[PDB]
Amino acid sequence: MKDRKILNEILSNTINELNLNDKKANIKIKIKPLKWKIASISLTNKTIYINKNILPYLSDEEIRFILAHELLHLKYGKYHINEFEEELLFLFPNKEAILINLINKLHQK
Amino acid sequence: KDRKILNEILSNTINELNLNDKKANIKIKIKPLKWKIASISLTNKTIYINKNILPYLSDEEIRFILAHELLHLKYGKYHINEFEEELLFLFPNKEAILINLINKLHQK
Ligand SMILES: [Cl-]
Ligand SMILES: [Zn+2]
Ligand SMILES: [Zn+2]
Repeated sequence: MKDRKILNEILSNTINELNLNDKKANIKIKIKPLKWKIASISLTNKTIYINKNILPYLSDEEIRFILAHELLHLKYGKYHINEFEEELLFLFPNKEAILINLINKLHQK
Repeated sequence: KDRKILNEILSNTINELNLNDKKANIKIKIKPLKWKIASISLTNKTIYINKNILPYLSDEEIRFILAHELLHLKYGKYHINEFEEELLFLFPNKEAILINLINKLHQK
């Protein structure tokens, strides 16, 4: 139902808003069923995999947040440093009070 | 309870969503569904809920899952704008609900 064309548009808009440099900007997105993960990234395949099973629950704004969180790890590394938090709060201002709980709950065991 | 509480939550969500029109036709089945949470057969008015994750669902999580499925009876199989708005009105926190549920199920 949720086509790869809107998904690719959301990814491209989030990369642009985050001003990801040339190599960090070379990322694909693909729909694949996952194992209790909203999203994951294959750093070698240079692909963000969004879970096919939970994709019907996701609004465009929810996808944008999930992709921004993942994309910001490409830019800043594996930790939620101050610059990570600031950039995510700039893209999502009305999420100040829930931001850290959400990003912490997006990491696997 | 457990199966009784699910039936109570289904009946309360149908009423809340104003889908009282042929509530008796709305059925729910517990079946193992791999890594899916739920599905709905619109032609048979049957909701399928994953047996594997059902023990770990809170009343609020069940309510959200069932409301999502029941909204397909009202708007059709596509998540049109009205679907999204209604679900966001009932669950202003639906983004956190889903993220905390997936995290909980992964840990479990
Ligand atoms: Cl089925
Ligand atoms: Zn749906
Ligand atoms: Zn993170």
